[PDB]
Amino acid sequence: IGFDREMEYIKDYIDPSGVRINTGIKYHRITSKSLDASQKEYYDIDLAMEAVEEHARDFLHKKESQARRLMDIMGVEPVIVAPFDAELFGHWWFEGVFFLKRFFELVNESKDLKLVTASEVIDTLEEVQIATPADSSWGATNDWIYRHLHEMIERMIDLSKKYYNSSDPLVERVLNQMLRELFLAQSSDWAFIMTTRTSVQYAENRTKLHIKRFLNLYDQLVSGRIDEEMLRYYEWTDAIFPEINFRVMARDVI
Amino acid sequence: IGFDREMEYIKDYIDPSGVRINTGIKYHRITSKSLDASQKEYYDIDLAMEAVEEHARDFLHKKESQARRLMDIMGVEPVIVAPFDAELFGHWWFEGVFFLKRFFELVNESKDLKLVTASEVIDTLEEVQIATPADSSWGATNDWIYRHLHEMIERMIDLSKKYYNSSDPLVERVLNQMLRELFLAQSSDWAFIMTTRTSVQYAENRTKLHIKRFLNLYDQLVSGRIDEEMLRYYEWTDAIFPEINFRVMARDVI
Repeated sequence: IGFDREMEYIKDYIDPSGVRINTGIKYHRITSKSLDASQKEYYDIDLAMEAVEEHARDFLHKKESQARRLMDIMGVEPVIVAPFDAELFGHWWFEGVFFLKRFFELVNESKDLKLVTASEVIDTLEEVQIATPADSSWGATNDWIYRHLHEMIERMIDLSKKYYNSSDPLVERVLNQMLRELFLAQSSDWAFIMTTRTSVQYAENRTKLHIKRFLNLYDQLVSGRIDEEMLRYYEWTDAIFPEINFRVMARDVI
Repeated sequence: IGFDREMEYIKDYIDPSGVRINTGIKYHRITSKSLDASQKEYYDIDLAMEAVEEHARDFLHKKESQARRLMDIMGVEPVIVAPFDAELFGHWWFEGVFFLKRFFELVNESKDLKLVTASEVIDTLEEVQIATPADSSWGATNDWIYRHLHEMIERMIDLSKKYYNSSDPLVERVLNQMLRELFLAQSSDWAFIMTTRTSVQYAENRTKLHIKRFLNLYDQLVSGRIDEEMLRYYEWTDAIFPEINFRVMARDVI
């Protein structure tokens, strides 16, 4: 309705800038494969529930079928690992948690299938093979950012060792915020993100912002001119791990 | 040299971003009307001084000539008012203050001419006509900014009258920063500026930044939820008139 409702009606639920955005109250169903979004029909939550009921039994029958085939080929119970982005359930797909609930209840009734958590399985399994996993990920210039990351990590390590035994709580606050800044600049989100309406823009702006904040602190530290008001500004805006200790960076490796 | 000197040489005198900027040390003279800037010859400060000596006598002779003509037509001493942007002397034109100094010394020797300040003239003049000046300036959409300015001024006046007699020093701090924000958004600089390498970009970004800060404070005030940490942030970054008093906005007009 933030795109549909009249501007005077909708003004103080969109952006203070006056730009149209999503409100969270939405009235249409997907309707069809049409590219003409104006032809979309109104949402009926009862039909939507009928869809989840069908889909949840589709998925159930697929997992039972897969289980039985695997038991017969394996001779032990398969553990079927199925990870999803959380926001896929309820956010991208409004009915997702409803689906999750129906699928759980169905699996609960199933004679072919059990829901397990991952810690239940490590606590229960007696035969498990030993193996070493290959380099991998679940995977999908611009190198001013990289040489800066390189120098920040290298510098962060130096200073954490250099001030390992310091008891100066100002230097410590500074080093602690440097690490936060460094970590904040490392967010994968800012790099090859899972940003919805993100666009490589707020993102590389994020990265550089944290790089710059880190270099500011580095400069004040290295030269005696710690600027306490700026540091407090940084502590406030970039407040992530209050309990952090820069000394994590001075530990051995290998 | 920030554009000419080799990158490894010049790195920590340009932008921390690595982008080439002006350093303030410059070796070429204008040389000619050529569009080919690479053909520029090296600066010789002695020839440059010879130029100021010539120019300063040109200008002197022009003002003496103008004075004599005016005295003869007027029957009283002319006051020749010549205003310039300060940065034109020494910044745009490196030799400008040298020119200013030579012109003063020449006027000092001149038998046709006297340097005056403006307060000397108002303190000295006996005949002065009475007149009313016409609307004028020394002059040279995008209206989201305007309706926001309109509402900010209107709101600022309301609240200054509403809290005229308040003794709450938090409300006062808030109202005082609102006025700063409002004034900061009014800078002509951000509107039809005298921005050198400014570009309508940092500028309208400036304006909107102050508009937004003002609206944030307005919202906290109007609803009981003054946010003291944000207010202190604003007091710190936008620190312009520490002694201001929002009550200036509650005075009568007309």
